[PDB]
Amino acid sequence: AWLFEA
Amino acid sequence: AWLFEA
Amino acid sequence: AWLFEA
Amino acid sequence: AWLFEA
Amino acid sequence: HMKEIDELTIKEYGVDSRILMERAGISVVLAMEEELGNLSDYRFLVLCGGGNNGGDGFVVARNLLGVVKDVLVVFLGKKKTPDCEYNYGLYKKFGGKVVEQFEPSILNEFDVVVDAIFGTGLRGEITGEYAEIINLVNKSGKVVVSVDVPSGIDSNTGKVLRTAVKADLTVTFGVPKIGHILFPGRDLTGKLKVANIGHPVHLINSINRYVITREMVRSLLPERPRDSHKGTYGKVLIIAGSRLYSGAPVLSGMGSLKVGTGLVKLAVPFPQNLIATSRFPELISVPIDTEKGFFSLQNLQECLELSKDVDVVAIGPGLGNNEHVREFVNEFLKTLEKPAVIDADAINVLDTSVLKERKSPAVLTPHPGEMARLVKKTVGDVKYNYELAEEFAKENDCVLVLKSATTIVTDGEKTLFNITGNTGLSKGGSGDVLTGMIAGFIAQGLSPLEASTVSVYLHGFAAELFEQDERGLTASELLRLIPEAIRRLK
Amino acid sequence: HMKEIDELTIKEYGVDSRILMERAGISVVLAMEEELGNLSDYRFLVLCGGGNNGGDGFVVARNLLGVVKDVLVVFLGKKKTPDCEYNYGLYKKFGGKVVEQFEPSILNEFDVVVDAIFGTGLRGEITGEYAEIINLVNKSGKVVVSVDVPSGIDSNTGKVLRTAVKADLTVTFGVPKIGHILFPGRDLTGKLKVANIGHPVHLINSINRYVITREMVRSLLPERPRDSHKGTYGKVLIIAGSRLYSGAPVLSGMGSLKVGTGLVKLAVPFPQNLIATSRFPELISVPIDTEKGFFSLQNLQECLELSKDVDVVAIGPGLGNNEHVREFVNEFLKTLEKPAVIDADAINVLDTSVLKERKSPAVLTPHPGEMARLVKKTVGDVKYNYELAEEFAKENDCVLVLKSATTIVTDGEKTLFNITGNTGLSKGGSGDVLTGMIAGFIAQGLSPLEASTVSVYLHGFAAELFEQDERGLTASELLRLIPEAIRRLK
Amino acid sequence: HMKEIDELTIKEYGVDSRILMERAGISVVLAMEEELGNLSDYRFLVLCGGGNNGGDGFVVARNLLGVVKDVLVVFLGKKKTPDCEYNYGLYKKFGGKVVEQFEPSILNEFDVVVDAIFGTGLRGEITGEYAEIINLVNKSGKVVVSVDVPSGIDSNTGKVLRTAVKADLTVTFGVPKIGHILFPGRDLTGKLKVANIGHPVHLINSINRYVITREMVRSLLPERPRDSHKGTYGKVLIIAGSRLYSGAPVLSGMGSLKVGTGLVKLAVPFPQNLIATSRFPELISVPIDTEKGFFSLQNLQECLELSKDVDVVAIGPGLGNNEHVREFVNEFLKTLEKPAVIDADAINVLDTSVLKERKSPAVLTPHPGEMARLVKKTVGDVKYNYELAEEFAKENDCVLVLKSATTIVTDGEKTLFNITGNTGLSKGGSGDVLTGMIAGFIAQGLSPLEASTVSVYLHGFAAELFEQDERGLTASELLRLIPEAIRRLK
Ligand SMILES: [K+]
Ligand SMILES: [K+]
Ligand SMILES: [K+]
Ligand SMILES: [Mg+2]
Ligand SMILES: [Mg+2]
Ligand SMILES: [Mg+2]
Repeated sequence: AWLFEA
Repeated sequence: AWLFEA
Repeated sequence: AWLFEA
Repeated sequence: AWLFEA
Repeated sequence: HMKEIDELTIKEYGVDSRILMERAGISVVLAMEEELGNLSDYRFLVLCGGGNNGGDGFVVARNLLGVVKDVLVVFLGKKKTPDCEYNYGLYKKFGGKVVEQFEPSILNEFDVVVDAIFGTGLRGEITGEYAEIINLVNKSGKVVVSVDVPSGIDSNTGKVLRTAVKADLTVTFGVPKIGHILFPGRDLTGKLKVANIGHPVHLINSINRYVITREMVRSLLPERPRDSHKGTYGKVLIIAGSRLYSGAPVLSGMGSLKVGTGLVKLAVPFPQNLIATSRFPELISVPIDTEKGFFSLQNLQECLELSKDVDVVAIGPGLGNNEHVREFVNEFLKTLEKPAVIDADAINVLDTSVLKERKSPAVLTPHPGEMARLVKKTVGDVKYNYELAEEFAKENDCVLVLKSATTIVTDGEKTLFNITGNTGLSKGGSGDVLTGMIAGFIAQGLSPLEASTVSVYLHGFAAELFEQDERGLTASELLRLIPEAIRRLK
Repeated sequence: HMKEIDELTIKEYGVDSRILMERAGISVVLAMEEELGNLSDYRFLVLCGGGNNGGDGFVVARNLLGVVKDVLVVFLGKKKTPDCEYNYGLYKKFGGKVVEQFEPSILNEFDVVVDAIFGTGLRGEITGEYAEIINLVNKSGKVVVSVDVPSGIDSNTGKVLRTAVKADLTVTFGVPKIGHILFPGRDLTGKLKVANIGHPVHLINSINRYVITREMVRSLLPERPRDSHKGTYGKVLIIAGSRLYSGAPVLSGMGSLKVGTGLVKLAVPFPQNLIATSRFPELISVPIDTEKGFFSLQNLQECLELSKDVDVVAIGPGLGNNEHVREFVNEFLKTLEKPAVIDADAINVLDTSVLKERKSPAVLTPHPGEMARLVKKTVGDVKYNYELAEEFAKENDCVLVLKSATTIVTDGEKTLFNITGNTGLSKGGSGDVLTGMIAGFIAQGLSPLEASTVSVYLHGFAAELFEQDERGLTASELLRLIPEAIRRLK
Repeated sequence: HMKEIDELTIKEYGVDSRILMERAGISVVLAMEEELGNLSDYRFLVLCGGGNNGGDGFVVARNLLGVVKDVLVVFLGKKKTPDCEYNYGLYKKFGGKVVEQFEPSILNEFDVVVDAIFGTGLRGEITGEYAEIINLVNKSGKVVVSVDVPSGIDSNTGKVLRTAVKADLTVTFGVPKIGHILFPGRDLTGKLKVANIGHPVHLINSINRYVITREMVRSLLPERPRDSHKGTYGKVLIIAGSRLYSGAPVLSGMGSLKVGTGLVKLAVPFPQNLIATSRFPELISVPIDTEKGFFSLQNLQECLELSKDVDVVAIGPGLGNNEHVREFVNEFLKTLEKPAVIDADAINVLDTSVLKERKSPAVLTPHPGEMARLVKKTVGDVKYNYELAEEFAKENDCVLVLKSATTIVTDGEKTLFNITGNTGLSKGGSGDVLTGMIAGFIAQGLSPLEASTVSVYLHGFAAELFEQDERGLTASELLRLIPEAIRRLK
């Protein structure tokens, strides 16, 4: 989760 | 069961 | 292990 | 593999 | 807007705009790897406009150089912004190929199209050669990855500006934009990833419009303390049904029971009240004696007495729409000093002056046809019109739940968007269930807005848990699926 | 060096140094997430020096703000380079906390230490308060992530400059550095990830020293065409053994057979030659009649005749080291016009003048004690001394394989490092197997350097495939494991 | 002894003797439940003497009352100690039945016999009616649980005092007693549980004799640092074999290699030395020229030269026992300034004066027949005689490893008992392997005592890992199993 929210 | 009832 | 060593 | 080699 | 978040991050926080642009483009590469697996066998065609969207595209292209099978940029703009220019320069210094003319057959030699033509800086209808290129890309059958927003979607409304790219994967930055959330844009976005590109967390959180998430709903669910009784979980009165529409009361009542309400009472014209308890004997279904099968002023006093012993009243599903119903509904709501959930035919006859005079709260749950009639506009003018929903909620001191594949929930200050559900909810009865759910959560102690947020989410999510094809979902099956949706939140 | 790669990438390619620094720091965050899982429950202590290593640390710290439980930077330097200063400024603008004094108890309040104190810019022994901090971190039992190289390792040699951080995870940029590859640095590095931070691929590939990889070895393995016969796969003569050392020939011979050689012949003093065929009857073990159980000049002519019908000759394992062996070995190699693999006692007696006069190729396979005696230096001066290995290889026109936990393979122009294997190879017999493997691959058509590269890798990898504790591995078991190592490459 | 530990715990620490007795008896109940599962369907016959062992039995019986199918105590003593009397009184106050005459048919009506007749307070041969009862219990086929020690075992020696109870389960208190550890007592004990009954941990740890445990051996295993070479792991010389006994050298040598030794050299009479390398070519097997196939003084000088370059020397397996071997062995050991591992025929010819004069350490590894001859006593007087082993070790400044199903390892101050292994080790060759293992661990840096402790354990444990029936285990298979024993420790 640090880079992307889905 | 000799020592503890749950 | 508190009570018995095997 | 684009970011990291292991 | 994110345009403001970008500006503050550069101008006040001091992050170089080039750094944001680099992080955006690498986010795209990583998102593509996550979706496609190893990128090294693919050939990439990157379509870059002259704006910052295109600059992000040059970063993508540059970062694929030497690592994938082939990369080509088609630069479609006229001039380049400073960051697009810096990145274009880097792409060439690294040995990248650019062409400025799009040849229709070029699509043949590539596996993935990276659409970095227009982002949130899109102004006006796309025409001319931009349109032909976008139409060619959409007919090509290639994998399409859109940078920020599919080119041609208005990122504030989700409308298609004449033509728009249809993406398999869209990678956006910071937060989802409204155009990913509302249709048609939501459809054209395909799978959406939201990348963190280095904005301060405080700015990302200063956004006033929100997608309703599983984590938000889980944190809003009421507590179920072990030492409780039915009075702990509240009481709902549902005023609903008519000789014409005898099923609506039953669907609303069970909607309140399935979300955990302690007691649910229906007031329904006799003998149609008996329908409810034949199906679900846990309901209380009070017979209301009417002259011709519809509520009228003659039933005002009995309905007010029934409302004294409850926490919330839902009104409208299946009432019918004639003058006597209109008189009853408006006089009732004017006098009722309880929260009201107002749906269906109660909306169709509502005098909005009445909402302004109520001291007690209300939630209104129209579909666009009902909203259109309520404010005297066309369906097309109100559909997905979140600013009009906000003004209405604010002017009438209510929560407005505007139903559609993406549902808008607003009290005028906070606006939430719901994206759960499927087309099995596009069927008579669905709305009647949601009305009951909302009333039920209010009865359990949630605010009108919180109740509405939790209910729209769980209603849509229950629909997705249906085990067979969605088109066969009915309201009765939806009701069955609600407690499973609740368990799956936790 | 990467210092040059960084410079070119900034000065000639035009990538802003801030962009490289941002990509470095985010690489660290992502690597930590891959190792620790979700970062949001951890508290991070980031130790930053005043150099660019520390600047990378400020990027890490800034990118954890608002997303993890706690972040604190202890800034240990005096001045800051321009990029460290820019990043320090960003970290504070984003609301980050810095302190400039390290309190021993501070370690208590954190779960992960990010070591960004010194990188490749380390000059000289670490003393004073830098040393106390590093010693405190090493005693703390916390998870340690080192930025670029663990602070205190010399990145060109792998030596500890008085004291060094022991990391669980090291994230380096572009390419592995020599100090991650050679011990002790290799040990202190822990798990190494190499991040791509945006250098042109052409520069990353202009590096002349390389880690031997599975993909490299797979591409070097000889072809096995179906229509082949034993002559297709070459012939090896192994000149080895003595009355004292009767096992070495057997281990070398089978080393050649297990890598796919068509025919292997041993020349061994009678009756010790019979040992080989009692164990492995597929070997040819020619009896050499000797006066006292050792090769001497009396056997020169027979050994040269035996060598006419082979592609490669290995010499040295178990020959013994006396004057008659020295005379034989040097006269043999001076006259032999075939590639030679020179090991063990053949190295101990070698006259290096002989290597310079040979028209044919050679590979030498010393451990450091043997290399030390060969060039007349101390073990400590030659161990992991890749520049001395390179000079030797270049001056003597040979391939040098300097054995140790990391093995160096060089012809003076290209240097490869091998990192496969374990301590089960630290036992009599291991080296004798490798000598056979190298000879065998040469016989099959690989160049001396290629043969050496493939053999050191597969020898180490076979050791790792041993199914029980590595300390019980013996050469005989290693031999059994070779064809499995080969199958696993493919 | 525990008798002293009990006394201190009562008299100095202030724990009431009744509390210790209560904890002992409940420990027994819980141990029985762990072995039998639910106790409620079983009928218990408790046989109580008049001592504290019997008092523990009354506690057991009292704690089963009302909870199992039936309980009966047969009280067999004359008088009762104060705590047995208090407990007998409690058992009756709680409604328990006691009888004072043992009827042979009484065994019929019970499923479990609790043997609390005699504990560590047993003095002298059991005769008369105590013996008949014990013999009846042993013929009965019932489940037998012994309190503290099976009645009739001497708890200091493990001898049977004329007759003894054969238990399925023995529950002892604080620490195992010597009579559970040495045979025959070890056999009669069956499954042993050691219960904590409340002694201070400091007292329990002041015991000077110890069972060798997995945790102890794991903590003693040498480290295998990654940056190592064969010299890191030491060098062993094994002086062994003869024209009569050509296999022993091979088994010892590989015993050192399988435990992780870097280099192993054998000195063996020619041509018997060639046997070793035909089987395991990783060994160095130096030919020793002898007159008639045995070591003699003529080989003294060569053996001393060979020993200069090693860390440890093992001597004895297969040397033969004649006067010239005796001369050689004693002169060698007198002159050798290295640790010595002395086995087999080197023990049979040893002059023990020589051990006293050695400045360097030694370990001796006799079976009882060899120990008997060494100190000039009968096998029966030395077998399991740990006090004699201790005196010998102390007087001769050595470590003594007295081999048997329970092996005793002592340096005179510390004594350890090994209980791993099985009867597959009762076969020629087993001992030769252990000698090599011990030498090997010494070479790797363990003290003689530590090396002996680790080796006896792993040797026995490897035997237990044999996959087929133990009687078919041979030394060659044992060697194969050693690295698996090592891996399983970790
Ligand atoms: K786009
Ligand atoms: K560092
Ligand atoms: K007993
Ligand atoms: Mg509706
Ligand atoms: Mg060697
Ligand atoms: Mg023996």
